[PDB]
Amino acid sequence: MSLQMVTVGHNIALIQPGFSLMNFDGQVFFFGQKGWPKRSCPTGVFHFDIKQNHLKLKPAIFSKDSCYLPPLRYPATCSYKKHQYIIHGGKTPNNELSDKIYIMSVACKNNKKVTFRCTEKDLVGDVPEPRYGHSIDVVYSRGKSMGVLFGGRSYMPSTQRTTEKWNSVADCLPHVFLIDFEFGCATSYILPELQDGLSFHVSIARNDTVYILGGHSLASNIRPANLYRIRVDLPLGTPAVNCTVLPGGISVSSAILTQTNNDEFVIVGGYQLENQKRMVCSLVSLGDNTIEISEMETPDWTSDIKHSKIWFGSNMGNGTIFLGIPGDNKSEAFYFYTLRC
DNA sequence: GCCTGTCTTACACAGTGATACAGCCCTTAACAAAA
Repeated sequence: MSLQMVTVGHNIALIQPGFSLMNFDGQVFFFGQKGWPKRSCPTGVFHFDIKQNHLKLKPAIFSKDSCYLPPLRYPATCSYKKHQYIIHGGKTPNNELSDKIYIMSVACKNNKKVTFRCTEKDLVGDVPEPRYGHSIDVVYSRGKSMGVLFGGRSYMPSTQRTTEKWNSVADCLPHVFLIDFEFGCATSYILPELQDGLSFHVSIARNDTVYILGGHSLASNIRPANLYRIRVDLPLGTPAVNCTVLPGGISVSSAILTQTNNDEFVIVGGYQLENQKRMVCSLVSLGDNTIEISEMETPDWTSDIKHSKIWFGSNMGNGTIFLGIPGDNKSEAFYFYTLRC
């Protein structure tokens, strides 16, 4: 794992905590810019290309049949296999939470210049309340595909919300949501094993299962060291969901996850306590019914990283993470690194 | 047939202690109006 500093072009201000990166056919893209999109890039979607440790953000265009989704911070994202990206929830530049779900796909790649399709999917049934900091992944069971959504935070319900605490947030009830994108429907499942709310956790999806790692629970103000396996079977039109607690769970919120090889993932970064950062790294190796979490060699962090109180980042896709920390003195607002695996 | 920060001074005015100017109630006698 080699750490490398990155320089940024004129529009560095766009990058903020809560941003996301999506990878299409090796090409990386950036979404969730700070502020509302400007004339320079009306979509809020950017080619995110790092050449010789220099990062350029170049505006990307939408197809004629696209939505223009608002920039979203801490939305739930996953990748769907004809490869597309699912974005659900998040905070908008006006601090509202969206209940909408957007789908990003490549509409046209002409002479290495990508046009995107952003389509909004209506959701009916048990729609999950607007959220941020929650997970969504795709499971495959019995030749059928289903979305699994869990966790996050939201504002108080319209009945109890008051202007003195107008921005107060609470964890959502820990109901797993099965989401059929084909029909646009959502079903909620209460499980006894998920008693507490959880947000900013990590989710790993393999076949018919999603594992839930770390995260932070507001009510207890704990980052629990639990690992949850959630299995989904889809026999015809009657889905079934079952959860199992598995000991050996890491305790981490806001960690970043990257795939280094099939059935092996690396977990880097995050927070172990409010004032402490998780400097260690984990390797997760997947079996068809087993999951293994092993400590790995901690990278050669610089002193700036070691002493930073906050860091934020995203997975670039090619086993490489894009990281960031703030700096004061004279000078830059943010300093960015790329950690390879 | 551009966008959009950064940079640079123009510009007005704030607000200092000093200073110039106007307005203050009188000061001589006498009538006298209200009470």
